[PDB]
Amino acid sequence: MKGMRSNIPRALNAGAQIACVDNTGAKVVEIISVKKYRGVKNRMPCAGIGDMCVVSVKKGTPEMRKQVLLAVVVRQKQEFRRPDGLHVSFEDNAMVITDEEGIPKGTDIKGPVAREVAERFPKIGTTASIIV
Amino acid sequence: MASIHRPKRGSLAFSPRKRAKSHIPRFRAWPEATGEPKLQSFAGYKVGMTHVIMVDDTKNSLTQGMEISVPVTVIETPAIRVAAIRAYAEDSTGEKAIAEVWAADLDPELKRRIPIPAAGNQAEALENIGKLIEEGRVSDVRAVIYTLPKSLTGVPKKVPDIMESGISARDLGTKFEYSKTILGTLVSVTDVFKNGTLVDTAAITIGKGTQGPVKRWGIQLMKGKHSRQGSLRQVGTLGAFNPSRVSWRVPQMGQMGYHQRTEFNKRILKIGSDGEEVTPEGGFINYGLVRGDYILIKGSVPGPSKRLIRLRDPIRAKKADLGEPNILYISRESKQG
Amino acid sequence: MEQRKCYFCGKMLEPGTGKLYVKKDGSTYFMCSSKCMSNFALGRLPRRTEWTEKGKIQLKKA
RNA sequence: AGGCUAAGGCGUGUCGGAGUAAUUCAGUUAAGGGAAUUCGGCAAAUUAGCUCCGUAACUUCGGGAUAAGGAGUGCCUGCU
RNA sequence: CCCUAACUGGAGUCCGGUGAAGCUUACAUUCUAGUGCACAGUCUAGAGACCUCUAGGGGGAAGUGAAGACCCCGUGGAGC
RNA sequence: GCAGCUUGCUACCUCGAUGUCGGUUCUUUCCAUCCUGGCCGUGCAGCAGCGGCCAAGGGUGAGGUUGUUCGCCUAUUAAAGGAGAUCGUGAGCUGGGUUUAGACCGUCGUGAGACAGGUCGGUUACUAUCUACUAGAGGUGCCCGAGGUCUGCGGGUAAGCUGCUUUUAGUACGAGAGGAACCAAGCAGCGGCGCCACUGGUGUACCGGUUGUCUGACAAGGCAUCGCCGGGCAGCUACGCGCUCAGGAAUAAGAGCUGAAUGCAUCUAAGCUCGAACUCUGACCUAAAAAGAGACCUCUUUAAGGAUUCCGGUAAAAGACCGGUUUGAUAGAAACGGGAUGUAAGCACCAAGGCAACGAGGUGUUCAGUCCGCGUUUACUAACCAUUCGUUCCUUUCACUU
Ligand SMILES: [K+]
Ligand SMILES: [Mg+2]
Ligand SMILES: [Mg+2]
Ligand SMILES: [Mg+2]
Ligand SMILES: [Zn+2]
Repeated sequence: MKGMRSNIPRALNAGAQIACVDNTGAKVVEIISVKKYRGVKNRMPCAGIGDMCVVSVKKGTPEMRKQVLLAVVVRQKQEFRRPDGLHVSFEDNAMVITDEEGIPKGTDIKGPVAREVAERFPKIGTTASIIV
Repeated sequence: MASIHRPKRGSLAFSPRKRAKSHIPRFRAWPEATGEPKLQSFAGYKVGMTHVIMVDDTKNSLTQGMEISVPVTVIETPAIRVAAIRAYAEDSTGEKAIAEVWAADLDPELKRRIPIPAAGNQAEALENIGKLIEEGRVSDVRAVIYTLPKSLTGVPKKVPDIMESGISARDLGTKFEYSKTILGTLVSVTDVFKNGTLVDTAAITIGKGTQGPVKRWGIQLMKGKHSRQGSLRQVGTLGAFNPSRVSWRVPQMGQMGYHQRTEFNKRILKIGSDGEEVTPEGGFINYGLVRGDYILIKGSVPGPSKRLIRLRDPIRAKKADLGEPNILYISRESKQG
Repeated sequence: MEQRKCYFCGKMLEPGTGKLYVKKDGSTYFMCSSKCMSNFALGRLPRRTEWTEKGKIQLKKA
């Protein structure tokens, strides 16, 4: 994918149950794997902001639940540094359901998204109310 | 058996991992001349790290044009003295030292390292080297230099460090003429390196003493129930049944750090003369304050503070003319905060 | 170079250092150090803490 | 009970020095994730006293039951 | 666990004192291959190897501990 | 036919024991190659396949069931190859399975008991002599004596490997649908090396709050895991940060040139040009113990210089290493700078109330008090006083001296 200007620690590993913060009907999704991630022996798949993950809808509507979907993490509590040396951290982890291309399935995103995902996925940027 | 694969633990490219035989890094290769004559190496002393805010001038970079915070290593670079000219003869068995002329006047603290060469043969020694060059017995010339750490205060030593440096020139006669120009003089780091260029740094790394395989080679710990069965920071196996031996490639405890290492393509971000420009409030921790002229190297450099860092022009650099960096802010805040 | 003020102690963030903390409601808080971030996370208010500029302002109200 | 102290008994659950590696026995803490570890949550962590509210399926009607799930709690002043 | 880090006390490490035991026909600085009762540090042909000491985890010595408790055999037993 | 990685056959070794299966950890090898590199064919338009050749440098992962091996399944992935190493690896681990004694179910047996079914439970010994390896020292050999700087016989390396996106380009190709490649850029995964400005952790220095109790109270302290809780400098560390190219040579498969045998033709028989993530070189680490045991220079032969003692730390398990030593900032004190914590005690005023005595607490004095395993200034104390080697020792086997 296109590079971001910031360095993002891959804070979430497989099995992490992340709040889904769009209006698709998925409340909590669990990371199964991370797209474009080859690991090493014994290392769990790791995802930070801007990464696309295959997820399983753990909570939400019955239609959404138990479905394997794609989601993009837009918030993470683990601190990451912007190019000018400032470290940024959110209060919680958040993701939004998307397709392969990065287009959100929902229409509004409650909460702030990281600017890095807003640039790597412009549609997530336009869909979000505020970009921090 | 169906096997899970893992890259080998650590690198065998730095074996045996023993203590460096000197406190000075020795350069095994010298790059090719690409201009006017000059020394190919310089030696300073590592002070510490700070960071600068500079405009990203790196071509094709995503953050180009905007302000970025760049960690830098400050290295004090007092003028070195060109102590001697050494001529080499190449044969089938490699280079051999054939001639040496020492400068007539040398620093008194040089006696702490060696008995001082007298002010004897310099004209006749130089004419001997000239004759050897004319008769084809000389393949190249090197300059013997030493540092003068007495002007520094964070480095406690007064005894100089002596090393050979290459001279970059298009021809051997040009090298000899330039070396005779610089013999016995004090060369500044601006006479070797220019701001914004890449250099290679060599130093003896931080010594950690005897370390186990977990820290020395990065082997895995014992996991789960195995973590508390009595071998937690130990290698799982020393070998197979056959061959009946422990391979040298099996990770084992031993000396860690205090090795010679060369880093490549470390950019000089500023050549300074006023040490107040970079010294933080309260001084550098355990060092003090920079007094003479210094150099800012982007990123990290091998070695702790007060180690001699040898700088040579890059041997495997890729990028072309980088430019002069636009340092907007040098952080002088307390490193002790 | 963006000039940023620590939300807790009121000190100006030195460039190339410090943290930005973002809450779920989009509220952003600059922290100069880990100490200010810790005191913010403890629930302490700056006006009740004497060593901060807001604590000094509240005390100087008298 | 546990903790802190008397009296009484001791510094003899009879080697000392030194303070510098790996490793190891036993502990403290640990970002983000939270069983992905493992045969298996083994080990560790969580909860925890008391008061009040409230307490399911099922039941041999005895119970389940401290089920679950919630709230309070210190000090000072004056009292019933 | 990802993936380990720092720290605490006891060992270890180094010093003084005290002071055992267990493997041992001999020699012995090995490595490769072959050979050989077909699983060799000692044989054969090569390859290496200056000696002594310290620390270290256990590759090998088919390491040490125990006249295999599995199998068979014995015109051997015992109990049932 | 090959292999010996399945299962048999056999009984040569081992019954005065060579510790079982599977996993885990770590190292290595094979190639019959899963990916990555190079090729050839195609019933190869492109995309993508199918088949084959070279190639073992790197990679080949994460999960659910099951003790499993094997296999099934899931989602990633360039791909998630297979096999050998006493079915590598228990003086490394584990103990799920099998393989003791207990017990249950089914079956068998009159029975004791049995089962190549199933089930629940079931002790994992040892202080390392030799050898091997990983690191660290002391010697002797080489050698004017010493020191310094080099060289490089050699040893080692994966020091990088591999994806995504942008561009080429919606272009070549194709009726359309679809859809490449050279060059170029950035980013990422894994690996490697280093570093601590930043951020995170720790931080039993330190600062504060507070519980129980003891020292009569206040103040100051002890103990309870550092009592607990909050914060945290230095240091260490990763979850943080920096760097991590080629180019050239010679080749494999293969593609060609010239070219005869064989008038022609022929990549081949000589000869020649190209041609891979292989090999070599180049980087990088190490390397005079390279027995051909090195080169050069300087200093000095009762010296040069080394060690010990001394004050230390860029070093450190012991050794070693690197420094300073009055012609001195090496360590410490003092003060100051720079930091940590959070505003000390006493005093005054207020304090819900109480007739009063008292009164948790608030405010001011007061960014105070306390503290700093950082720096600076500063010889104030301590780096003083020595000793020892550089001579075989006694001797007049003397180059000397009572
Ligand atoms: K293998
Ligand atoms: Mg002791
Ligand atoms: Mg018979
Ligand atoms: Mg073994
Ligand atoms: Zn602040």
